[PDB]
Amino acid sequence: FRVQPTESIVRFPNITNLCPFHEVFNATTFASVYAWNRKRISNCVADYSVIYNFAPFFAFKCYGVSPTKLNDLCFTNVYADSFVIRGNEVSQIAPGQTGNIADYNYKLPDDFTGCVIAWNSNKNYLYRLLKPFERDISTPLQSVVVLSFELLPATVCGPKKSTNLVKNKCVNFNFNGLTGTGVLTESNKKFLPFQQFGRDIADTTDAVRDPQTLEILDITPCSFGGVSVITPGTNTSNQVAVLYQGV
Amino acid sequence: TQSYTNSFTRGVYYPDKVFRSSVLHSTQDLFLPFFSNVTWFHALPFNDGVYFASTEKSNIIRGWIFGTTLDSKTQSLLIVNNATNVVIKVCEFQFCNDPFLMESEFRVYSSANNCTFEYVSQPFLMNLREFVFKNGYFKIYSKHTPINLERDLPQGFSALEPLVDLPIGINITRFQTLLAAAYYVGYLQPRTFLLKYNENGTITDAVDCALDPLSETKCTLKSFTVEKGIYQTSN
Amino acid sequence: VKQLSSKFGAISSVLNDILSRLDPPEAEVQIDRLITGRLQSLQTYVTQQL
Amino acid sequence: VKQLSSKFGAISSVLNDILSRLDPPEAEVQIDRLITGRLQSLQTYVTQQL
Repeated sequence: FRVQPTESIVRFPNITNLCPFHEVFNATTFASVYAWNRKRISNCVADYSVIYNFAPFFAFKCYGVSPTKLNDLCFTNVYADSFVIRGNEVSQIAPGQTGNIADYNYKLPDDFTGCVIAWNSNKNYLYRLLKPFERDISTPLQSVVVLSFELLPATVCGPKKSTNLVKNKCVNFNFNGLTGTGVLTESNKKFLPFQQFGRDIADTTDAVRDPQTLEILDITPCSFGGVSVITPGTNTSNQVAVLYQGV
Repeated sequence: TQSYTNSFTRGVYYPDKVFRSSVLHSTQDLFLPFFSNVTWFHALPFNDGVYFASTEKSNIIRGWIFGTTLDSKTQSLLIVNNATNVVIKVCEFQFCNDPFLMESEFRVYSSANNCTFEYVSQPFLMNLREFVFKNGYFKIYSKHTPINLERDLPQGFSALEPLVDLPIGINITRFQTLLAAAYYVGYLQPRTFLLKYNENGTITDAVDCALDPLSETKCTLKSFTVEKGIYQTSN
Repeated sequence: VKQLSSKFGAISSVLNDILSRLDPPEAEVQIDRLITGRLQSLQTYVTQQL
Repeated sequence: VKQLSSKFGAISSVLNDILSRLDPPEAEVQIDRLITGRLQSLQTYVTQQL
């Protein structure tokens, strides 16, 4: 026996300033392999569902994140690189391929790097003959956008419409990244202002901060149990009794 | 001058931002050990992060500066504790041999170059003030617990709550204190602890799993008390 | 109860994280790894109970 | 002791011949096989010992 939920709500923060990513690739020119850019803005609302076709974005090889599920995720750490490489050899840029780039230039430590897009460009890189994410600028010589994520508080969320807050019933919630079902109740205070989630001995989420009103909301899913059928015998009778357990 | 003294199982902060009930959670992070040869001062290396503790009657000593080589190498950090706010300046600064910072001066080294951060918020102070600077972002922890002691660092436990989280990615090797003072500097090491949370959710006790065999068998079974017997801990 | 927080070589220990950022072409390997780990924990518990 | 010299679907039987010859992130699909086989052997040994 179980209780089915009857409502779904999304509780996102009120900030709706979009990130400057529609013109990020159109701003200036992508750099060389000498230096990558990593200091980016992570105080805005991301939007990765704007352009898919007729844009300079050919390769859509993604690792750990699918491009379809990008408007219902809240991000913690956001980076964005921009560098030039030869388009004939773009297969070596992967978490697991060791070649020319994975000797002294790049090393992805099998993390959720979002999506790696190599595209095409025709319009130097100054490569040198390594720890992961360890840039070297030293002076043998010869003349992509990766969104490294960490889904494990959140400030960069997806575009979604926040609804009202409903308590005391089985309702699906989405505060930051929780997609479970439960019942919201205002109890068990003394949260300090730096701490947001709540846990217990079994490491289960029993509390969550509302991003709008900053109120303590406990999480308890609906009551369930077992169903037992008491039968006097098919040859004897036909009617039964049903015992619900622990409810 | 310079003198040597001993800590009293202090210098423990909050690892994460997750509420926990009366449970015995064992973490693993860069922590100061319980009994270590801390150094009292009256170009320090950074290592894995420092533990700054200074007691002052009327807030005489204030300010910090971080860098590798200064001048024009890997920028610098400048924390100034003004009476109304706290100014964080991350630029490229030259010289700055001695601080020697109306009656006082309002300049240390000047020679500003570009701009990276300007974090202005509420002031830290308003003794036994403790600060933990751990570096890849930049974590700053603090705790203001007044005490009554001659040489400070008393008995008991005091958990350090996080205050400042700067998203600056840079290495720091040298640590210097800006501006007759008295301060202590400890060094952080990778250790494993067993933090105890109360009903209110603040850390009231911890043990170190690298000091004593009793303090090692306190960590294998999650219990502060130990029954009489023989326990197999490690190999 | 404590075995539900293990990953068993997958990306997450909770099914709601796996079923919110992975495409249904590629969302079965981690599910199968967690199913195998929790199944092995179940038979271990039943064997020691017997 | 003799179960340490099995393959369990891997290309070798010792860890040093895979960690020094094969790729770092392509040996994870065979180190896991060796770990699973040795864990199963140790669990069956503890099961018959009980």
